[PDB]
Amino acid sequence: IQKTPQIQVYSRHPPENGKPNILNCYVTQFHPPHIEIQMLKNGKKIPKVEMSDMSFSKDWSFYILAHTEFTPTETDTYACRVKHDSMAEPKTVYWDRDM
Amino acid sequence: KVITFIDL
Amino acid sequence: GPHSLRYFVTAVSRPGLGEPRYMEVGYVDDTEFVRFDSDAENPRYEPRARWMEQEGPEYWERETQKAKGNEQSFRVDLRTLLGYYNQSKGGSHTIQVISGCEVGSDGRLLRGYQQYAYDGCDYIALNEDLKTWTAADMAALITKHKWEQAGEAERLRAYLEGTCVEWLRRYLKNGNATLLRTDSPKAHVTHHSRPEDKVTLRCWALGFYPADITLTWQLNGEELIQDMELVETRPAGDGTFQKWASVVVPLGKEQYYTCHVYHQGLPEPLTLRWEP
Amino acid sequence: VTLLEQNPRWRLVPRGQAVNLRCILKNSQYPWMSWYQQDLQKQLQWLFTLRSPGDKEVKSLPGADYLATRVTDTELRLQVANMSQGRTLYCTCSAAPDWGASAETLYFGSGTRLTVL
Amino acid sequence: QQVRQSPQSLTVWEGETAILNCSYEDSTFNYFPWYQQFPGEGPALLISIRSVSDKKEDGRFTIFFNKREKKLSLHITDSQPGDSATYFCAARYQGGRALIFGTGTTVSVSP
Ligand SMILES: *[C@@H]1O[C@H](CO)[C@@H](O[C@@H]2O[C@H](CO)[C@@H](O[C@@H]3O[C@H](CO[C@H]4O[C@H](CO)[C@@H](O)[C@H](O)[C@@H]4O[C@@H]4O[C@H](CO)[C@@H](O[C@@H]5O[C@H](CO)[C@H](O)[C@H](O[C@]6(C(=O)O)C[C@H](O)[C@@H](NC(C)=O)[C@H]([C@H](O)[C@H](O)CO)O6)[C@H]5O)[C@H](O)[C@H]4NC(C)=O)[C@@H](O)[C@H](O[C@@H]4O[C@H](CO)[C@@H](O)[C@H](O)[C@@H]4O)[C@@H]3O)[C@H](O)[C@H]2NC(C)=O)[C@H](O)[C@H]1NC(C)=O
Ligand SMILES: *[C@@H]1O[C@H](CO)[C@@H](O)[C@H](O)[C@H]1NC(C)=O
Repeated sequence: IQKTPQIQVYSRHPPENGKPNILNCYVTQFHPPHIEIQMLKNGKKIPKVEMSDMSFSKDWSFYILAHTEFTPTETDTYACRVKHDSMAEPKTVYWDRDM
Repeated sequence: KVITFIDL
Repeated sequence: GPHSLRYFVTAVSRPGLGEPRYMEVGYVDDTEFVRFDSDAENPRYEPRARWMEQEGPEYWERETQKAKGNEQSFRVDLRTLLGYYNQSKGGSHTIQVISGCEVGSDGRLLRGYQQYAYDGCDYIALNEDLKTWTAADMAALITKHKWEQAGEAERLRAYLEGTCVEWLRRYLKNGNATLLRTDSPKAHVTHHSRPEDKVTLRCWALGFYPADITLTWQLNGEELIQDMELVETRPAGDGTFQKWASVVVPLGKEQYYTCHVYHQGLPEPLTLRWEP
Repeated sequence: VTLLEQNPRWRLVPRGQAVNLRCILKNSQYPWMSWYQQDLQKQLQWLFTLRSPGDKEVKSLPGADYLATRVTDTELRLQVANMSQGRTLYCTCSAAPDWGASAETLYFGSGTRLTVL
Repeated sequence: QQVRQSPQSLTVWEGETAILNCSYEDSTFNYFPWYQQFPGEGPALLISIRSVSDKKEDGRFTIFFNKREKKLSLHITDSQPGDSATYFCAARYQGGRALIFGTGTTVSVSP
């Protein structure tokens, strides 16, 4: 019983080009607890990424919140790539300014 | 305060 | 209202990569207030809420000592189960527990928790009578039978009525102020253009706490139960939570729709409209 | 009664030599094993509580020096050296550190009485 | 130093009520068992009480608990030739590895 991880990529505050924000990556509903989580900027891995301490919920599934400071521009692309046993292969989710 | 756990 | 003290324990075995990973995490009314992680160096019981710092240096030595014992306890539990299920000593497995109590506003013990789960699935838990156990599979019957022998239920019942209930009261006394904080949501609607003659109206609720919230779109009196897109409440990462509901609508006809935000921190539900 | 098996029940000790007591756990549902001493004036005192094999701890006291070791999941050992005076040692077992075996409180056997020379 | 009882010696006429005191310093102690030791063998549980209670009655024995003052007492009402032995007052705290014992109180009930 390995539940499939849910991912959400969003920012702490409403985005504005130029104005520094915090980019979040919320992964939930997964088991086992080992999980590889990466945040990308234009295809490359961002080095400064803080992850919350792992926790699990009522239904035994874990959840974790990764983040990193970033300041959006019109062109830059951001995504969160997740590696987890439950998945055939990696899952990427691009940050969408409207979501 | 967490209880102490025995064995399964 | 009701309150509760619960502990989320985890013991995950890692083959070769050393001993198992062990953690204990306490919650007072769904708020993390303590945590013991066997990995960070100087594995100790750390407060996770400024209000817990009023605990003497003796509280943390003792809790740390107890945790280290529980830890030895789970290394055993891990090996044991490898036995019941007949699983090679090479894998990586997980044991989780939820132990705690929930007491009503009348001081009565509403519920006492002692649930175990192996590899993500239920294993064995204490029934509501705080007298019997429920086994999830054939393996858990071995545990169930051992625990009935030893009178583990009487042990737990003693804990629930003394230590659990008693320190829940104390933690609440020190945490009152902080725990009952309530940030009302700030809401707004954004306009997005979908293919052809259509648009997406999105209702955003931001910076609220606690996480409980309800967003609904209204097409003149009725609620769009059907075609409404909405994300799972997520943390802003600063104590608060976010969430939004979006609806696809006919261009120009955006005024026919209204967003509604129901939150406990709001003096009255919010009514939202797309503002040009 | 009969969760442990502690021997001998009485013993003599040449003041130059050390002694080696051993406790055999019968029922494994109570993994936690301890050592208490009652000195000649009747004061009981906890010495150790070991849970897993490989565990060893040394504690010294007025009258005796100690070395307790958990050899297996059923054998708890105690060697008493430099024993200046008499004391009677008790072995116990429990479900969890703060509980008895199948009961709320710790149970003491006849223990092993140690009289010098 | 954690637990300490008194008096260390006591005599009482059979049918009479003996009274043993005990006090402690760790306000976290939640369990207090009283053990009865007859010269010859190990301490045996006589009567125990939980910090959540203040009175425990069984047969001729009675524990009085005063959580406020950190003090308890055992009443051997209607003593007897046999109730004569040494009485320990112990205490412990949740999650604690040791059981702290009072210094004992030897009791002699002469007919
Ligand atoms: C075992 O433990 C017991 C109990 O602790 C000991 O017995 C007590 O010992 C003390 C210490 O010596 C005795 O006090 C002395 O009293 C004399 C005068 O005698 C008293 O009686 C006469 C009767 O005519 C009266 O006129 C006097 O005024 C005296 O009255 C006493 O007044 C005390 C306060 O005014 C009062 O003490 C206690 O105060 C506390 C406050 O924190 C609580 O209110 C206690 O309440 C209870 C309770 O918890 O409900 C009442 C219960 O009935 C009682 N249970 C029992 C067993 O009956 C409990 C338990 O004791 C506790 O729960 C145990 O933890 O307590 C309250 O009792 C007394 O109650 C009362 N006496 C009685 C029996 O009614 C004094 O002259 C002398 O004081 C001097 O005064 C001078 C004034 O200027 C002062 O300057 C000088 O320095 C002196 O201090 C002294 O205080 C006490 O009488 C006695 N009580 C009992 C019940 O026996 C044993 O010694 C212990 N044994 C051993 C072996 O150690
Ligand atoms: C016995 O006592 C001597 C001191 O006289 C001490 O050096 C020695 O280590 C003791 N033996 C042990 C290990 O108990």
